[PDB]
Parts: sequence; C-alpha cells; structure tokens
Amino acid sequence: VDRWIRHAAGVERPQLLDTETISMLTFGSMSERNAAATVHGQKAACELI
Amino acid sequence: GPETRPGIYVLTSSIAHWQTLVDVARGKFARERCSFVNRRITRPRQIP
Amino acid sequence: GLFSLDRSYEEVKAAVQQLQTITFRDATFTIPDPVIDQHLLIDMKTACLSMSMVANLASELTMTYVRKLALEDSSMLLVKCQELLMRLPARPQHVSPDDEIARLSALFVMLRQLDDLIREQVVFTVCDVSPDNKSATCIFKG
Amino acid sequence: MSLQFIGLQRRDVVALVNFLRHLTQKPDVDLEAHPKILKKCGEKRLHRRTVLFNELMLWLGYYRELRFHNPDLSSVLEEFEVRCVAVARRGYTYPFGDRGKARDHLAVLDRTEFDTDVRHDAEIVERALVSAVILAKMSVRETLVTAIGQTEPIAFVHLKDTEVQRIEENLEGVRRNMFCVKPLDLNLDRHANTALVNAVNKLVYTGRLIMNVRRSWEELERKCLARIQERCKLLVKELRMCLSFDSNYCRNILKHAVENGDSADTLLELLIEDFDIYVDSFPQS
Amino acid sequence: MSLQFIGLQRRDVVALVNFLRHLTQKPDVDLEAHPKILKKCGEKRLHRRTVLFNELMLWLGYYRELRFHNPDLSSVLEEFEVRCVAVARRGYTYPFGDRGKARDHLAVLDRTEFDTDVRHDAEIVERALVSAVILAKMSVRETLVTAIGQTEPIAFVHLKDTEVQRIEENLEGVRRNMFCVKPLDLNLDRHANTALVNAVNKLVYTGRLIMNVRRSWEELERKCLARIQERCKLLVKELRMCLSFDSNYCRNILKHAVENGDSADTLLELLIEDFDIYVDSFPQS
Repeated sequence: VDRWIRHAAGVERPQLLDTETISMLTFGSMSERNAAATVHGQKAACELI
Repeated sequence: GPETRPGIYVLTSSIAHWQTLVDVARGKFARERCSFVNRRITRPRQIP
Repeated sequence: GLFSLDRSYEEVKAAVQQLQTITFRDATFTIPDPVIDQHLLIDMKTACLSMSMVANLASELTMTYVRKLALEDSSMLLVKCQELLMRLPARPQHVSPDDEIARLSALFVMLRQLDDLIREQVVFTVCDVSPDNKSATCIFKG
Repeated sequence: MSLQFIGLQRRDVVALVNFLRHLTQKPDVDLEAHPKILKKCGEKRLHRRTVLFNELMLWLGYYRELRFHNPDLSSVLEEFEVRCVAVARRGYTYPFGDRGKARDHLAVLDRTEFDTDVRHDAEIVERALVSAVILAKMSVRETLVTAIGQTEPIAFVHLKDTEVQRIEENLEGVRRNMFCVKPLDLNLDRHANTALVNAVNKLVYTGRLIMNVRRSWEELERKCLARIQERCKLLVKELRMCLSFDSNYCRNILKHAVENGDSADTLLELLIEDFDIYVDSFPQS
Repeated sequence: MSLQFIGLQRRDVVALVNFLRHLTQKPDVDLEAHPKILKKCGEKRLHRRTVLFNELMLWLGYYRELRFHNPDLSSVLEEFEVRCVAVARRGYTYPFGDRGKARDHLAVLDRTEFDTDVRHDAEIVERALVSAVILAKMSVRETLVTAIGQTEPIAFVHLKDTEVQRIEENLEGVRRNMFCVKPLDLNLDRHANTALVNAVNKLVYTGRLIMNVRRSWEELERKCLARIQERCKLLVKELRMCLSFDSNYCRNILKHAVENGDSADTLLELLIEDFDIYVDSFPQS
C-alpha cells in the first residue's frame, strides 16, 4: 500500500540503496535539491484542514 | 588451552602508518593469530 | 573485488561501471584502472576474516533484534533496510549481563579491525575554509 | 460405513470389498487397470440408473481408501533432504571451467526447503533436478544445451544400457503403485564414475521417485472427481423421467456440488445411512 | 564358460557345476584350502594326461569366477570417504606444536579420492592412510620416527587389548572370506582422547579393511597364474612324446602366455570350440 501512496503523490523513495546520506536524511538535512530553473524565486505554501 | 601466556616484544620499524604496520605484523605472528580462532572453535560459550 | 570473485567476467564489467563512478558532493569522479592485486587479496583477507568472526561474536539478542523491532515499530529506515535481509511475544532464551557485556567488548575489536581498512590516516582538520575555496587552514598535519 | 448396492449378488460384493481391503497389495493400483471390476458392475444386464449407482458406490469407496491410506513421501523426503545439501558440499570442492555459472544451480539447492503444501512438491523436485543434471554435465565437460527456454531432460547419466533398463523399470511401477515402494537397487557407487556424479544419480533416483507419486496422486484424485460429476449429470436426467417420491428423494442428495472430496465425505455416509428409504426406486431382478 | 571333461562320472560333474553357485558361501576362499576338491581329480586312477588337464579346466574355472565376482567395494568403498571427511574436517581444528609441517599432512589427506581403475585404488589408501596415522600421534605428542628411510607401521592409538584381540579377527576373518562384506561398525567411539583422535581410529581401521581385501585379490589371481603356468609347462613334456595331428595340436594350445587377465581367459575360450578336435589323444575307460 505504501508503494501506491508514494506513486500517488509522485514522491520518490529516498534512494534505491542506503547511502550514509540516507541516514543523514533522518539526521536532519535539506532533503530537497534546488530546482534546475527558478524564474520566480523562493516558493512556499502550507496547509490547514 | 590451560593458560594464555603473554608474549611481549619490542619492535622498532621504519613503518609508521597503521595499515602498513599491521599487515607485515601478521607474517611474524601468524602462529599466535592461528591460536586465537582455534581457541574459539574448541570452546563454545567462551570468547577470548 | 568481492563481486569479481565467483561470477562471470562479463558480469564484472556491469558492476565495475556503476562502481567506478562517484557522484559524491556535486562533482563526479572516476577510478583509474582498479586492477585486482595481491594487495587487495590481503585487504580482502582481513575483511573476509572480520566477515566471519563478527557473526560468532554477535550476541543472540543482537542479530535477532532487527527482526523483532518490525513486529511493533515501523519507520522509513526499518523498511528500506529490511529488504536487503533474507526473508527469515517471546522470551529471550537467556540473559546474562556479565556474559553479554563481554560479548560486546570483543565485538568492538573486530569492528576496528574491519573498519580501518576503509579508514585512512587523517592528516588535516580544517577550520574556516577560505571563501575562494582555493585554500584552507589545517591542523594535525603529519 | 458398509457399501450398498441394488441387484448385485453377495458373491460379487465379496470380490469388490476384497479389492478395496488389499488395493495397495494388488499390482497396478488403478480402476482402468482392472476392467474386470467394471464387468462386475452388471453393465447392460441392469437398468442404466442402477449401472450409474453400482459405479458411484465404487468411485466413492475407491477415492475413500486413497484418502485413508495417503502416501508417505515425508519419509523418503527426509532422505532426499539429507542427500540434497550433501551434493552441494562436493560442488564447492570440485573446480569448474566457469566459477560463476556453478553457483547459479548450487544456490537454489542450498535454498531448499519443504513447505507443508504438497501441491508444490512437483515443482520443488523440478528445481532440484535443474540443479542436478546440469551440474553433473559440467563435471563430465560435455556441452549443455544452449537453446532458449529449453530445460535439460532429467535422466541417469553414463550408465550401461542394461543398467538404465533396470533402475528405470522400477519407476514404471511407482506410477502403478505409489504405496509399497520397493527400491533395493543400489550399485550406482563410483567404481568408474566421478563421486559427485554418483550422488546426482542417487539424487535423480529420489527425485523421479517423488514426481511419479505426486503426479499419480494428483492425477488419480483429479480423475475420480470428474467421473463422479459425470455420474450426477446423467443420473439427474435419468431420474427426471419419473416423479416418484423415492425417485425424487435421491435427487435432493445430489443437489450438493461435489467439488473436491470434501463434499464426497458427507455424500458417502449420507447416501448409505438413508439408503433404505429409496432402495426400491431402482428396478431389480 | 562351458567346462567339459573326459573321465569324470556324471556325479562328479554336478558337484563341480554346483561349485559355481556355491562359491560365495564357502568358508576359506582357496582351492589349496580345500584339498578334497583336488582329490576328485582322479590322480593315481587315470592317465596323467587326462589328470593334469583336469586341473586346468578347474583352475581356469576357479579363475573365471573370481574376476566375474569382483571385490564388493560397493557402499563400503564410499564409507571410507565418509569417515575420512570427518578426520579431514577436524584436522583444521585441534592445535599442534607445528604449523606448516602439519599443513601438508592435511591437504594431502584432502586430496584422497578413488581412481577409475580398480587396481590403482589401493595406491590412494596406501598413502592417505600413512598421512593420517602420523596426525593422531601429534595430538598425543607421541614420538615420531626420525631414522632415514623408514615408513611408520600402522598402529591404533590408545585402544584397549579387549578389542585388539577381536578386532584382528575381523581383519583376519574378512581375509578368510574376501567375498564377505562386513561393515564392522562396532562401538568404536570412546570417552578416551578426543573427538579428533577417536575419529582417527575409526578411519585407520577402515583403510586396513580395504588393504586386506585388495591384497587378497592379488593373493589368488597372481598365484593361480603361477600355478597354471606350472601345470602348463609340465604338460608340455608329456604331450610332446607322441607325434600325431591331435597330440601336436594340444601343444599349440599351451603356447599362449598364462600372464595377464584376458590372455589367460583366451586360453579357455579357444579350447571350448576346439574341444573335440584333439579329444582322441586322451585315453578313456
């Protein structure tokens, strides 16, 4: 069921294999890579049900 | 078996790096290295 | 060198290709001629020697512990690591704190025996890197 | 528990009951292997409704003795489990011309296990044979087949034609008799053949012994299940010709689906315990 | 194959025809050990030509059967590999006072096999056994020979005389009847010494069991050819005195060498079809 969930939102698995960065990913790090192009600059938007 | 004797040695060497030093060390001391695993297989529930 | 053993030489090229590349820290890297050598054969020897004894030094409550944590806790690291393992309440068979503390103390020695082969003699401990990234201060040199 | 029949004489029933009491002792354990038993049915001599019943009581009692006896593969399977991994240790000691290819079959043989499901046992032996004969050919250095999708045939290797004719002949009776296995054909030990090849020859001898029993058990059981429903599809229409109470009362027993032997286990005791009420429904004498 | 004789009575023939089927059960496997069979030759009661020739069909018949039976290496030859696998496995375990000297003793013990040739199988046991007995004394730190050129005689370590008085009888009783196949797996295990040293005594005894049957195989086959060659040359001077088409033809049959297996078997097969062409030379009644 978890495979269908990440595919539904499109979210990638952290990696196909466990690099030390993956343990660093749970240590607390900038998980997201910068976009290849950002004509609009910084982006943000939260959520409130 | 009955007792594990100490084996002191003084060993001057031009080697300084820890990796290169231990590798050549296993040639002269391979017999005692054989004794270590041998004590394990003979004695379950014993961990030298 | 482990994959090169026990497998077809044509299959080795498929593994050497993905392994020779290193994309670590932005810049790409590649290993020149990683020829198999007797220097690897002794390097594989100390790893193969540590590969076995750590399985003997490991406590029954140690190697089993990862399989038991999945029964209740669930997490990302627990799932991604569990797939690498082979597919296969309850009391511990025995708990001897003096016998168990001894099993761990010996286990650390083989790890240092195994970890050091990928370790290298550290030489620098840089503090404040220069903005140009063309120079940096260092300590502990030698 | 006793089988019921309409017009059959007591002299005929004794020949039939003894056929079931000692069916394992009899050569060729199959109903088609004994057409004379169907000549005891009273075929043509009696009405077609009764002919379906005299057979239906036999198919239920023939299937019942099979479920009651049940072949014991597990005893031979324990010997197969010991001979299995014992071949693998010889393979690590034996050099090959391609070190990587040899593990691909040895790794499957080291993975061997026996799940409680007997349905997969015909498949468990197959990978045990793919790990066997393909490995033995590498020791002989004879070329393996390279055709895509073509698993190698499984048979004894490098035996004399008189020798192949003998040990293989026992397997033909293993299909005819899955119960009273009688091996005692032991002279495959090296003398001339390589020692790793000899364990593979004993390994195939165990694997052929398993597949012949599991296939005959799957076949004879699947065969009787089809024959029982064929008795029902005809009898329900033959009983449609009359609307008498006893003629209709039998149809209610047949309403059950006879999938597997599970419904037959209820169908048999129910048909016998209440047989007296409709015994006159079938014409006799 | 088809033995034939001149002066023997029909009652003497049935006793010899039964000797083929009954040879396996007979105590003391030696025609010299059963003089009464040789007293049936009719010596000092018939002409010397028929008498000396009478033994030749019997000695060749005694020779044709021994090769036909073959020593029953069967599972017992495989059993030597089983106990050898245990001593070879524990030789990597127990510490010794050396390292590289015992290292060669273990690898040569791991090289033991069984050749496709039957005669050469003794050569593997002849060397692998001596390498194993030396290893057992090293666990005891028992003195080993240092004198030049001497091989250590086989000798069990730390075994009581209560078994030594009987265990030699098994080595002699199997020598008394080479056809017999006794596994002789008694309670060899003991609380004394250790699992390694006890495994050695179980293994060293298995090599003596093979060496005794193997030397017995040449104890007769090499000996009977020396006897047939002795009976042959003595027959030449007797047949030579007469000049006839049959008396000269009998000398030609003896020209073939007694040596080697098939060359000795050729002496009988040539004589079977040609038995009647020279029969007139031998007086009867």
